[PDB]
Amino acid sequence: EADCGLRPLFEKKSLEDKTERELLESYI
Amino acid sequence: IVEGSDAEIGMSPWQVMLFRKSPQELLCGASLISDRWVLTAAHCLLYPPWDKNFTENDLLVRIGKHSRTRYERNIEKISMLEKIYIHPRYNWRENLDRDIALMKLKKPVAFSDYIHPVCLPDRETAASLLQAGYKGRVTGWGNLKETGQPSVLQVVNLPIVERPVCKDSTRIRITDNMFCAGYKPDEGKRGDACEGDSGGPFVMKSPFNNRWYQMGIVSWGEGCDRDGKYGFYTHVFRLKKWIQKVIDQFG
Amino acid sequence: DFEEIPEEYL
Ligand SMILES: CC[C@@H](N)C(=O)N1CCC[C@H]1C(=O)NCc1cccc(Cl)c1
Ligand code: NA
Ligand code: NA
Repeated sequence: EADCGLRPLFEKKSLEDKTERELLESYI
Repeated sequence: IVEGSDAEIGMSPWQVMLFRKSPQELLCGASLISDRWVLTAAHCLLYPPWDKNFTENDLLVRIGKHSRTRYERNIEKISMLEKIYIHPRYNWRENLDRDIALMKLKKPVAFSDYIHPVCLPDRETAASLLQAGYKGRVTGWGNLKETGQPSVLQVVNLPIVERPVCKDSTRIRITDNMFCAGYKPDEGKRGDACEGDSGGPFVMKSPFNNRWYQMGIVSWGEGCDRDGKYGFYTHVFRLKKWIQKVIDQFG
Repeated sequence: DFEEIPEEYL
């Protein structure tokens, strides 16, 4: 839908899961 | 998943479990793309070489899960299938080209901390993120190794692999509707999807709007976590036309 | 090996 891709327990609360930064750092 | 890790609670709220009624069992992974639609791989439902041709009544959809075998009371939600939709040009005969299907649910699922849909890519997100070396995340409750069953949802991050490398790794005829992912023997780290992970989501988190997109569907591999071999994924943006066709015409 | 789902949902 339009709230898509935003997880309640992480993005909605501005928390990160433990390895999403591995993803970010690869987006080089 | 092979050489993956235990998922954090709420980490993959789109993750769906294709569940077999009788005998009760895990059929495949799948994903939640809206409150009534679930996306999965075609071969999870139809694969004549293995005498697989499931119908709605055969299956249940279990959303919001963490634990593989446990019935997570007050947390998970199990949905009944209304209709199954398989890509009309799904190639089970040669290479599993277009390995994708839609599953319309009987009643809307209610979102929660544990249940939430993932986005589907637009052309500009696909173009920006489908790049060799960019990593995605695949999840599922499948085997822990080629030759076992995890207690909870497993997670692994894997780099998208260069098309020539994909092609040179296999004898199978590969298409634009596919991409492969996994580390090279070189890169040391490892990990892959495995049996039972089928139809599950390959997602990326856009650095542009911080939203998670499902770029791929777990489709096939030759072994699991085999050195010099890669996981192959249905290219979801390449079949997005088909997806909104199906959704634009059946409610 | 799977915990029994409620008889409903079928
Ligand atoms: C056609 C190659 C065959 N080994 C295969 O992978 N099949 C035959 C039809 C089902 C599919 C499968 O096992 N998919 C699961 C899978 C295993 C390992 C990696 C990945 Cl990405 C997916
Ligand atoms: Na080849
Ligand atoms: Na490999």
